[PDB]
Amino acid sequence: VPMDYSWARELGLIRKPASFMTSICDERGQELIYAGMPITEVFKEEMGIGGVLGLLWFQKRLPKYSCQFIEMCLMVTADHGPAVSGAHNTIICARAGKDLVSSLTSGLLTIGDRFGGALDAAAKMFSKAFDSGIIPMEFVNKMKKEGKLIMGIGHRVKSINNPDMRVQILKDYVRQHFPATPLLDYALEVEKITTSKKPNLILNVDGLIGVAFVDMLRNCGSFTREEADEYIDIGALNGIFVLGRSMGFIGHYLDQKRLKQGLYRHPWDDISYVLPEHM
Amino acid sequence: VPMDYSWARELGLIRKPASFMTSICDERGQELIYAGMPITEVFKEEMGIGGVLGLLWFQKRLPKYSCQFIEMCLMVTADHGPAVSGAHNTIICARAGKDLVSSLTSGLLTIGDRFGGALDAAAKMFSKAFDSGIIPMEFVNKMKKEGKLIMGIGHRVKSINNPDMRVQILKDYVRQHFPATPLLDYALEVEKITTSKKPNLILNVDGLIGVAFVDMLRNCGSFTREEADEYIDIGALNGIFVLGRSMGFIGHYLDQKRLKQGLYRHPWDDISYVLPEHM
Amino acid sequence: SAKAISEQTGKELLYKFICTTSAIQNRFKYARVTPDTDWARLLQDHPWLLSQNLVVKPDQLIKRRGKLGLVGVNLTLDGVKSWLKPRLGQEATVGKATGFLKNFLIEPFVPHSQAEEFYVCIYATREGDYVLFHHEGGAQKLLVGVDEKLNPEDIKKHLLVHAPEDKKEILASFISGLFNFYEDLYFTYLEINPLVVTKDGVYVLDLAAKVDATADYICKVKWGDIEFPPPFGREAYPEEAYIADLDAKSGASLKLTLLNPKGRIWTMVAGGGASVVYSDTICDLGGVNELANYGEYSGAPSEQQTYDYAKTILSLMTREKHPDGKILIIGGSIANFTNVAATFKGIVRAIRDYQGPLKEHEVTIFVRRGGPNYQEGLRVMGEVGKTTGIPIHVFGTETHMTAIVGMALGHRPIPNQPPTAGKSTTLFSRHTKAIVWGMQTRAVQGMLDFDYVCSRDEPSVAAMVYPFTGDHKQKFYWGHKEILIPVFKNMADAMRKHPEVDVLINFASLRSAYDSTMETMNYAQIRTIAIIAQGIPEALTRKLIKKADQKGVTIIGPATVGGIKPGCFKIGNTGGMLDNILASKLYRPGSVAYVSRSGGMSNELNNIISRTTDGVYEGVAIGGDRYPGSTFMDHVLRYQDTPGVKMIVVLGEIGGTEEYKICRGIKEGRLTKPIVCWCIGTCATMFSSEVQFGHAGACANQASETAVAKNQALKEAGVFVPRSFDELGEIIQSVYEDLVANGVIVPAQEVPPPTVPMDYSWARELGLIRKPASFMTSICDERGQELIYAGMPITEVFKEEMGIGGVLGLLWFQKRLPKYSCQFIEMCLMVTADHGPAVSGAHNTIICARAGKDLVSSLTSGLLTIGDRFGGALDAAAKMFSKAFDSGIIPMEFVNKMKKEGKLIMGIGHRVKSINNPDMRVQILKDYVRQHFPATPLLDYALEVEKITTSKKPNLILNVDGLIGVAFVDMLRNCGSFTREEADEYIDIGALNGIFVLGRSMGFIGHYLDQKRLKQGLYRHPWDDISYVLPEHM
Amino acid sequence: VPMDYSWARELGLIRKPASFMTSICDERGQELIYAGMPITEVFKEEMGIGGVLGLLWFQKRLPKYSCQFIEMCLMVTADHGPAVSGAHNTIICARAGKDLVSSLTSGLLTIGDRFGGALDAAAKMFSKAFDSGIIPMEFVNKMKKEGKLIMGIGHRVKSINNPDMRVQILKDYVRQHFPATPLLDYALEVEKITTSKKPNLILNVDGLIGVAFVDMLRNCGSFTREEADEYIDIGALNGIFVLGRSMGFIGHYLDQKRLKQGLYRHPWDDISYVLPEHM
Ligand SMILES: CC(C)(COP(=O)(O)OP(=O)(O)OC[C@H]1O[C@@H](n2cnc3c(N)ncnc32)[C@H](O)[C@@H]1OP(=O)(O)O)[C@@H](O)C(=O)NCCC(=O)NCCS
Ligand SMILES: Nc1ncnc2c1ncn2[C@@H]1O[C@H](COP(=O)(O)OP(=O)(O)O)[C@@H](O)[C@H]1O
Ligand SMILES: O=C(O)C[C@](O)(CC(=O)OP(=O)(O)O)C(=O)O
Repeated sequence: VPMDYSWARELGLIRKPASFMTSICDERGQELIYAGMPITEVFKEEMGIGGVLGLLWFQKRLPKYSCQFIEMCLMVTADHGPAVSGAHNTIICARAGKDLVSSLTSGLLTIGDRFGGALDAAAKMFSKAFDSGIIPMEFVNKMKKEGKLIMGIGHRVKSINNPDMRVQILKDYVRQHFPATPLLDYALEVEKITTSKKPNLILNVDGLIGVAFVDMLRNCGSFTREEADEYIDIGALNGIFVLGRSMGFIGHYLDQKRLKQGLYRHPWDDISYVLPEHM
Repeated sequence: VPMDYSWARELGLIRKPASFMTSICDERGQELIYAGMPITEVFKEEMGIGGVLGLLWFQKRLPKYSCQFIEMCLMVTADHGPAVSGAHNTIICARAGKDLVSSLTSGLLTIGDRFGGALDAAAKMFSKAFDSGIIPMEFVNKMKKEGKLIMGIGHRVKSINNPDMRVQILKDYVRQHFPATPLLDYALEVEKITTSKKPNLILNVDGLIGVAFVDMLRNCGSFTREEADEYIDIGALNGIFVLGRSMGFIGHYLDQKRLKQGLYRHPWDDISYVLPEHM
Repeated sequence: SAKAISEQTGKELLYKFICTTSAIQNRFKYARVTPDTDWARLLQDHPWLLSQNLVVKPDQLIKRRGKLGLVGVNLTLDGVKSWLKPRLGQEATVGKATGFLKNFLIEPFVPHSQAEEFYVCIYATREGDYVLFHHEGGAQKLLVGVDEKLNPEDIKKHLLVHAPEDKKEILASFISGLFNFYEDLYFTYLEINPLVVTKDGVYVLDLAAKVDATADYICKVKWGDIEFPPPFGREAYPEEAYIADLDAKSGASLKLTLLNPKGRIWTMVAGGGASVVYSDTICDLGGVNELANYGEYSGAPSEQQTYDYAKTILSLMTREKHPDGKILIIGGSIANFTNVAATFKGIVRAIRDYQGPLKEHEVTIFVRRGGPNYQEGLRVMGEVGKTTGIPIHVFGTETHMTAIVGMALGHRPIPNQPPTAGKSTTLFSRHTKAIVWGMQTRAVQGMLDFDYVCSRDEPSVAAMVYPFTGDHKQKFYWGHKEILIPVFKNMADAMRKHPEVDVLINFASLRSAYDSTMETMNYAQIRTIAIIAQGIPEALTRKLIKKADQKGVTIIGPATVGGIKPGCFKIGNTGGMLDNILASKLYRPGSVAYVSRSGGMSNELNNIISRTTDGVYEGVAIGGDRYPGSTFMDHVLRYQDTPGVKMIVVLGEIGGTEEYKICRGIKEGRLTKPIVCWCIGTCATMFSSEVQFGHAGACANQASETAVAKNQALKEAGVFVPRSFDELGEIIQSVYEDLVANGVIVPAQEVPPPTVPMDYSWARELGLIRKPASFMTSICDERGQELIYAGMPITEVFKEEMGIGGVLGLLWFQKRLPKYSCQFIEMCLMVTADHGPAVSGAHNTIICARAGKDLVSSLTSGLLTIGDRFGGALDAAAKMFSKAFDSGIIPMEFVNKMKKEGKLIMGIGHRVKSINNPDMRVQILKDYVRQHFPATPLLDYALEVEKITTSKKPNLILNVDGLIGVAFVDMLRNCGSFTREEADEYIDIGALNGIFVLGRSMGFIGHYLDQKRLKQGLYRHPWDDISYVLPEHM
Repeated sequence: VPMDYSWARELGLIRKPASFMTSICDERGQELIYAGMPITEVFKEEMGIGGVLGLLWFQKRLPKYSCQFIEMCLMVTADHGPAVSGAHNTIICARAGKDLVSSLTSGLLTIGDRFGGALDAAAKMFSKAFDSGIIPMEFVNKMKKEGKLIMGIGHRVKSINNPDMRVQILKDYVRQHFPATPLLDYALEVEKITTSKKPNLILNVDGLIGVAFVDMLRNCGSFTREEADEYIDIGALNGIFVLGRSMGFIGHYLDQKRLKQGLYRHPWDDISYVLPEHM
């Protein structure tokens, strides 16, 4: 009979290439390991959910202000009511008798470019202007002549002398605890220009978290500049919204099971049927 | 220096257990093989989409009426307008700028028990009643005493002397072409009982496809009795609706990209906020 | 708005920015003297004080200072010290106004003669800038055109005919340099008198100047923080500058000017021409000295902007107490687009914030207002009267406009019952199509509601142009039928697909309406342009006027609402909602055509002509700017050459000599129809010093430009002029009752219009219909002033230092959990965060990330594996141990029970770790639960089950799936927040399914981001790992 | 007491905007209508799954050659074995005990960039070469200088005197039945060039379905040239692969429930752990 593969590999007669690479977690040992740090030492130095998010997503032990800023961003992105396009889809799928995972996902896949995309779009827009060095007035003028609105600028109701309180909570944390916020100071000079046009055009919570996550990356001492640019490129700020808004989507799933809401069918009077005549 | 795994596997020194089994498709050769039948002979024998559905899902060369009945089921389940719970979620995800796969899926995941579940529920309910030997009057009286509505019985608009045409199209094909329909005759005798209560309580397209697919499985000669009963349990009529309704959900995606509809936010006056006082 | 700058501010702008090949002399040799300065600072900052003689002048915008004895010529520094002691800080009178002398300027003496003094003046007119010159300073005139330059060769031929031969080359290079300084820094006036040019160079001795203050967005870096002083006689107040700070940061207008801060009559009037009419009526009724402020708010300000404007007024009128009480006039005409509901909701919020001192000062509030959503505005303005005890008298459209002035001042009683109640002549026709520039959907729907009620065949708007979105179609209404109007990114696409369009309605901003109007005059189909924006600079408007004269394009505006032709066409928001179109009967023509400066008083002119006359034929609001695109005679000549008009109504203003062209057009026989006119701004001759009203052109530069002199001059011209605005409708009617008596006007039979259905939002807001809400929610509220998580606001979430587990208790359980319950939840999300890539869900996320999919698709592809076999033992161990514990069976009889049923205990049994080799995630969490939880009865049950299964195999310990499961039940059952029937529901509906999914999503996103870092290619499973067992030929 | 919304909307007292717009299906009448065709005449005219697939997706009556070509595309893209990245994920999710919808979806969401994205990419690439009119030799050399491989060219085993038989089946249908194939003849002239480099560089089934669906769109007479260009842009060939491969993914789900396969855990020696040291 032929030799077992596990016996041949253990005593080194053969070698087979590993088809997968991983870096975030080691679990074939005596202890679970998050990016080199064991699960017991994760809890002894009291790094939180934002602390293990720096281990799993960046393989870096972030400073305690960078951990606590990440947690602070997950509570402001946690929910924004049932009217948004993702929390709508979770409610429709929860009311159709589906499980938690199907209902979460059905609204979680609405996150993308138009819903939940302004978080990553404001980071990429402001970092492109700050690195390719132009003054904030030349950036506002550049966006206007190519017909692009600035992402992360503009709130529907909360304008000025009436500030968005999620923005003032997070901006107060960034000013005291972060050592240097160059892109935040750039983006706060951009809204000084756009609030001279309309009072509404302030930094969103989408545009605040976007430009302060970049300042958390390239000004905390853990990341090199090409590493901190890589995470904005591959979408680490997409995952901040997705992990944040998943908490309110699961809370939206569990809410429709409380209330025992039946199956939803959209009314025919809210739909405009413009079908072809016979084609 | 260690030996290759591929060299040791090809000329027979080592053995390694295969961790997967498949039986629907063989592609590691000169021709694509669908369940033992090559892709050239699939097209020479003029079996269609319902003919390859019998190969990929059941591994059987079904008769030409069974292949064509499957194709008729996929066209009546193809779409039922945008007001249903899945076509709603596809439209919301298409209007949120997502791709085809994300938009299809977000409404495809609503299919389950309340939306799209009456295909498999009316099959299992009527099969359980027919195999238990109870007459159609004793089945109607049984479900009344358990507080259960008969799945696949009932329509809200088209009742009697006013038939559902999708039901009458498919019942006509089943009457001429199927060699024996014992469960359809059972389900058409339950309909003669429930239509003496309300005119509305007729066989759905959900409930005629369910009982004629069971009659297609166990009375076409390809399947044994325990083998046809396995497909109803593992969810072959779930896949008939899901493959059928994917045809209209992609058309609902391509419609909202054609019409260039923007992002949907649900109106606040249609939502009833019943939040706690300060908890 | 031309605002006069000081002599110091103009000289420092000249010395920094002039470009002269001759050297300007005494550059920056100015020293500012205030009565609160230190002379040691001046002698250190500027060292030229001792070295030469000095002259001193008050920098208070005083003209003719040398003839009032306010210029001390050829004074040494010690003579300057003695000069200002009887002058600095006390009173003087210049004409009528009288004020303090608190700003003086030191500049060196210049030795010159009367052959050395010159005079250069550059001022802006409509047709260009006149450059003046005179040789005996102490006159040549040259018009430089709108897009024309001033060359030095042109100065020598015209301006310099009497200048001496050796001084021509030094003036013509200064005047050329002075003129480009005027154009680049946006001046509207620049006088240098005298200008001294000796052999040493050019000495600028005095400087009077005005700049176009609406050009601050252009000249922000050249002007700097430029300060516009108030005129001599009035002081500068920090509440005035607060409101001027709000005006410059939106398209809405917010003006405030304190005339007498101890005055008892305060006005908060909407509109810059409506507030002039209210100030005319107050000053007519003997309330000149008691009128406390001029101010207006217009251009549809928001609720927050109107709150900030109101709380400034209410804080200003509640400083000191008046014995007779105080009067607050919250007036205004019928608004066109200013939302009266949101406007008055900002005012009543300021009254509720100031109801304390408003009772002390005996403030009686009189309200008259019409407009969009005004019934909601007048409702909430009457509720705040009774709940705060302030006597608030609320009126509306049925009341005349300035009736609340007579009721407040005590001239007429308050009725108790009507509270709570080559230009072309034909610009517009029933076939007129228009293109709207911008997302003004309520404006476009208002035109479309106008057209259906006017029985038009097709809508007015053909296309919409918005450069910040792609080409699409937007759904509108044709009555009760929905239509689609195309939206275009480019103007050229709209003009090409729609050649039937001859009107552009330009809703671009003040910094976009110049380029959007230059771009649309490249298209020869557009014969009429309406510019809505207020705040375009006067130099940029005159280039629009210049090209409109060349292209033969009528321009209505800027700073206008547009105009309305009943039966044919309306521009944008003119006439307001359809409530006012039907009330003023603007769906069919009448015989009166009106032209008017202001657009909110046109909606009052719609109302006055409707109730006294068979209606309006065509009304045009030409805008409040200094240089409108079309004047009165651009429209009065059209109305004279129109057979449908039988009489004309003009509503002028103060400033400009436009209404004198109407006087000349009558004497030459060109205008023959009866004309009724009234120029508003009669109050401005009763004030001490000059006041700048809300409109950019409402400034009487001469004695003829006053509205008192213009109303007098139209009376000998045969124009029917009332004594005031409150008798304008009496004389519109009286001319009408003559034109019907002589048979000139035959009123047509009244035909009912095609009524539209009511809006749903309008019917829902005031409660005529009910519609059931098809959704319920409990976790989050976002249509408030603040985001709310289950009754708790977002600031109190962060104030009370609850974490991610704290908001998870709010979003999922709607409960304020204790701090150990919030922290145990976070620990469960940290141990379930990841368990390597070998598990089924982390596999699927890696395969989907290696296929090049996004974060959301890759996370989801592995998230959908969570279920029963992967990640299901968390909820399955909780339901199974709770069912055993609630059934009363002991832990031995539960181990025996599931042995007989062929069931392994969920949450018992770990592959490698055992008793005496403990799972560390279990030991971390069990130590938190034992020290912090009050009681753990199911954990003590599940650890007695574990004592039995570890006596079978040492391997069979509690998992982290079965520890979190039995301790989350103890978290729900024993934290005190939950009842048992409610805590059992959460386990039933799957709260521990969400704990695993939210925890493991953190490691699945980490598995997505890891495969993008490593740049792993597409995965394709080996064929030798798959055992193909396909049928033989079936 | 306020009037009903449904009553006031019925007698025309109020108006409310329809927030949705649809064109593909009308369920609210006496018969189900697929883009102007009732469900009865769909079955009278013997238009098949591909016939209703032109109704739901394009709102057009395609000719019977365009309907039957569309069906043959769904038959050849139906499955390609279990080892591809989507059929893997469906098998892992089916072995983890999940339902049909979740298992289909977990492998369906792999489709779009590197798995199954070459179908829409070969259409867009060859159309852009054909429209911006350059000869096939100047297209092969243009992609070489840009460092881009031609999408839809190249098979791992198949080549001349040994063709891909799915390609040969579909090419004979397009040659016999289509009236004009301008882009297929272009892509078969690009194929003559790349086969002179390596014999394996032939037209894929991803490449011939891509260029003959464009030839079906812009040469069947139903479509305007701007209409046919929009369907390629909004992803009509993304939906052809996804609706096709869903037959094999549901067949892969039903196969692992038949075989009763247990939960899959990947081997640890096929994964290469490259975690940081203690970061
Ligand atoms: C002119 C008017 C119609 C439109 O003004 P508006 O809504 O303030 O202006 P817009 O919406 O165009 O936006 C203002 C600026 O915000 C910019 N903006 C908007 N959203 C933005 C975003 N997210 N990011 C960046 N910039 C943004 C716009 O691009 C615009 O640019 P621009 O001013 O440089 O062109 C309105 O201002 C108005 O009512 N004016 C007064 C009308 C009036 O009084 N006329 C006489 C009445 S009788
Ligand atoms: N910087 C200066 N040096 C010398 N004389 C000056 C200076 N400024 C003004 N004067 C004198 O002031 C007189 C004119 O008064 P002026 O200031 O022009 O009155 P106004 O208030 O109308 O400007 C001139 O005769 C001139 O001699
Ligand atoms: O509310 C009003 O009376 C006028 C106004 O708010 C703004 C306006 O037009 O200013 P003006 O008339 O002074 O030129 C309006 O919306 O019409």
